[PDB]
Amino acid sequence: SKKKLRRMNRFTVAELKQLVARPDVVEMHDVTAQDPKLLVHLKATRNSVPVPRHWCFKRKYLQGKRGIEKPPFELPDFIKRTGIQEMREALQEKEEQKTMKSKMREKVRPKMGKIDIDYQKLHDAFFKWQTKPKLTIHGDLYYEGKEFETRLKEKKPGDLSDELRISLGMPVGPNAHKVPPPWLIAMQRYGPPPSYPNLKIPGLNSPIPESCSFGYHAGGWGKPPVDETGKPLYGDVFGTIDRTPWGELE
Amino acid sequence: GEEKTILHVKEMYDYQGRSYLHIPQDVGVNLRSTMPPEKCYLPKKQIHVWSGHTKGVSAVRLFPLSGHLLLSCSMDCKIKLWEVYGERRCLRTFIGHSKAVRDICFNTAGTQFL
Amino acid sequence: ATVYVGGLDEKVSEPLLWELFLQAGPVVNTHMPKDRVTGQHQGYGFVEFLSEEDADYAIKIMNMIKLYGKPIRVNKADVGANIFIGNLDPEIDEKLLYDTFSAFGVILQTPKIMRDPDTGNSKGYAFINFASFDASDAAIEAMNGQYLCNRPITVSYAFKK
Amino acid sequence: KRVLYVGGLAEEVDDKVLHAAFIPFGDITDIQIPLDYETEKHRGFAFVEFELAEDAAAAIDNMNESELFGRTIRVNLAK
Amino acid sequence: GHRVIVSDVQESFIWVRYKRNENQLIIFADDTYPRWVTTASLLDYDTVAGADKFGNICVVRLPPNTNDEVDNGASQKAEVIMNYHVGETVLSLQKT
Amino acid sequence: MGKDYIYAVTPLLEDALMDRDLVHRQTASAVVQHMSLGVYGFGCEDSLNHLLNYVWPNVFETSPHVIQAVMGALEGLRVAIGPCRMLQYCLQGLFHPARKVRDVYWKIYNSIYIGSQDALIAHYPRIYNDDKNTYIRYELDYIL
Amino acid sequence: PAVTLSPNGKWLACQSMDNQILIFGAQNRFRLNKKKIFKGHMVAGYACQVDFSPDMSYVISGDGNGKLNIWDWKTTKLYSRFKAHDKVCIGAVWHPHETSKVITCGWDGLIKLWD
Repeated sequence: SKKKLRRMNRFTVAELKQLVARPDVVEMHDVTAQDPKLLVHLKATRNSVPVPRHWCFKRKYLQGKRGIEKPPFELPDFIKRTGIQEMREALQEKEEQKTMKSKMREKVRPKMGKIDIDYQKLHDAFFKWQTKPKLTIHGDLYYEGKEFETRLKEKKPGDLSDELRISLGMPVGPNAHKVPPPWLIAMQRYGPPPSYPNLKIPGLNSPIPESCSFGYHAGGWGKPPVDETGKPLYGDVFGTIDRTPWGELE
Repeated sequence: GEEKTILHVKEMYDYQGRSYLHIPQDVGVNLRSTMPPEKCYLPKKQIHVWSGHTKGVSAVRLFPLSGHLLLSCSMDCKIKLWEVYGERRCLRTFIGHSKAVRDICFNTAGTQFL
Repeated sequence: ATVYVGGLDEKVSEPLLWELFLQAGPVVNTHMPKDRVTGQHQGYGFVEFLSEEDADYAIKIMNMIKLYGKPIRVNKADVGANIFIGNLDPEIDEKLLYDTFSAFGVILQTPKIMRDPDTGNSKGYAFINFASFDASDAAIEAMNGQYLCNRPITVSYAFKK
Repeated sequence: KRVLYVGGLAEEVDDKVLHAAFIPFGDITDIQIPLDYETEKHRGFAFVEFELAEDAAAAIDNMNESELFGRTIRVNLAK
Repeated sequence: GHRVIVSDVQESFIWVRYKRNENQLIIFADDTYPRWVTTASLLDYDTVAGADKFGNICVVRLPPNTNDEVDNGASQKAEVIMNYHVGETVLSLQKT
Repeated sequence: MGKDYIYAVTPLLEDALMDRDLVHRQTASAVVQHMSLGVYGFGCEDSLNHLLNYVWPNVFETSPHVIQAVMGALEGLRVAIGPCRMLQYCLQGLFHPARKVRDVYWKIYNSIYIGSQDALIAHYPRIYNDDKNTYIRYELDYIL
Repeated sequence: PAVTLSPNGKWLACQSMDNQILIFGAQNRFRLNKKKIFKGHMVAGYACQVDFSPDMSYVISGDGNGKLNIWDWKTTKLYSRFKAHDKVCIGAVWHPHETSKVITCGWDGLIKLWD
């Protein structure tokens, strides 16, 4: 029939990826386009923004945000320190304790002007300490399950964590520099790994991190790995305008 | 109280026959300087935890001139001497107070403490 | 390359597993392909560090790391198949040890070198869990008195502590 | 079955004595002797790996309960 | 003094770096729009003003923290801080 | 005047655009619409970009009120954020494999086109020319 | 309950039980310097050691909440406040030669090095 003929009229995902000039894009959604050469040229244009994840899914948009426990909302700093938030928390706790009776009584013999609104505290929050939140630039749609996602493609060696340091035996904080991790030890001993030969280890193939210490006890840099003639294992394990804006308002 | 001292290091003397009071020179900062560092910075990370008192520490004292050793006293009736550099080990524990130790002071040379 | 994530912690997630793989070296694969029923961690995993010595030292490091608070070991992926090996060469590395002692069998525990703790330099003894007792036999035989790195080898069946 | 354990060795029995006393049964591949580093002496036992398992079996047959340094030693398959 | 702002004909301004000792020409930051530029100008070390064939003038600024030296189609990009439809093709800007 | 409280309010709308219910997302979308039409021309476009990221996923929806408030948010956001940004959001799904997605993207692009069809002339992509047609626009890349 | 001399011999940091560090001029008639009063920690009932950075850029003190408090000596502004100990932080000492190294001790029985 017509559907069967055009289904056979359709091609292989390898057909596509080899035809196309930019093969990163190809997916079976495109392989299922009634005009896949277009669809792929479009998806490979500059600056364009791909369809959301979730048209395939059977679950609706954030019904996946449903099941796990979710916290409510955390105010901006400049409003916590503006003393209308605390005002509102206090009034809340008051009226949650009071008995049905008392709410009707406050409506009647009212506590008129319990707390006068504070000015210049507010007006300075909103007009003197208001600040840019964290925004996400063009393209990065929010989808459900974003919090889960594993995070990868930091092939960099210097990438360390504080729990990583703790549960590996190394230091957390300003000493994450002057702390060569227990893997830089065998980096100095028999070399850094031969798929990160484009990685230099700090204190083992790189110079001293800020104010490092040479020595062979716990807490130092040891022998920066060098040849018998003096050249290090690699790199250097020891270590040897007018940006003013034009239109601006202070 | 019965006076007792526990050395926790196997070796009292280094490879030159010197005590652990000898100001180290393998430290990347000159601990014999009388001049302060040109500029200080605020600490950001916890580097080390000396664990080994069984009650709260009541005072801490650095070694005079050089700061390479640390004395601590505690409500556990013990005084402890620690390395600030190297492997940061407990070097010695002094025992002989019948009650909690409140304060401690080195002499100017650091050879003795009260 | 392939490392046995043993004592593989249940909730200790493969994401931070791979982040530690990177914080040690070539994070190329972190996988604990689990039970087809459970989903939780299956006690042994494959961690590929695409460099052999990278995985070797990363293993020496991430052993005793408190996974789920518990020490979990990165190793090679108990009726006494452990052999005592003394007059030991102190100048070896751990992956070099695994490749020098793994010729006649697997190593279910890398060579634990009985070194002094005051310094970090050994006095010349170790013990190594191989695959078989006949494996420890053959290896300890071919290296009985034979040429070790600087102090000639002397190997046989190991004592129990 | 080429490696055999030999115990009951007198303090003077050494690797050269063991090689000389076991060499008659066939070429030896290795000799390993546990020693106690605090004393510098052996623990009274050793392991001899001969090239041939048949030579090791003959040495076991001929050496078990034999005399070496005036005392009876034990010889057996090590594993 | 050592940065380049190339301005292609359709995509945008494209900030390019010359590392002399390795002697490389390497990209670090470009724009997020299409802009058929006719002429651009420099306002500072990080800010570039652009004209456009259709009427507009815009001012685009690099974020304040650019990893100048390193080694979709870019790594990190610039922002737009002003947008004006002049009304006629603007063929030359100048800071003066 | 909203140019002041736009920052204070964003993290609450992103909070309620990550699901809480149909009506939750319907209402946060209405709020985005009116913020955008107020802050037209005052530069608070990074914040409306951030909230586009969260509104655009609701594009595939069915309930009339919900999808309708979504479409309203996108017209407001079109004047306030410009029609490049929204043509880029609408690029890839014009010619996509499913007909539900083709239809929603052509609904949007129709409304983006009717209003402000004349900016887009400088926002269209570069679409190469095959054998028997000409598709590049050489008019636009004369040098001068 | 705690007093320390500053590295240059000119100032005494006296921790006062009213939640303030009071600065006295050590060489000059022992007068209180009303321009140098450090506030924003809580030390009521505790003998928390105060110390100075070697360069006199900073003043450090532990609090009853186990927090290390770090003020800029020049502006008197609290610059850093982090939880150092689980219990009361009693000892705070700056390392005399090192730019960032601070040693804290607490009633939790721990001593902590910071950098």
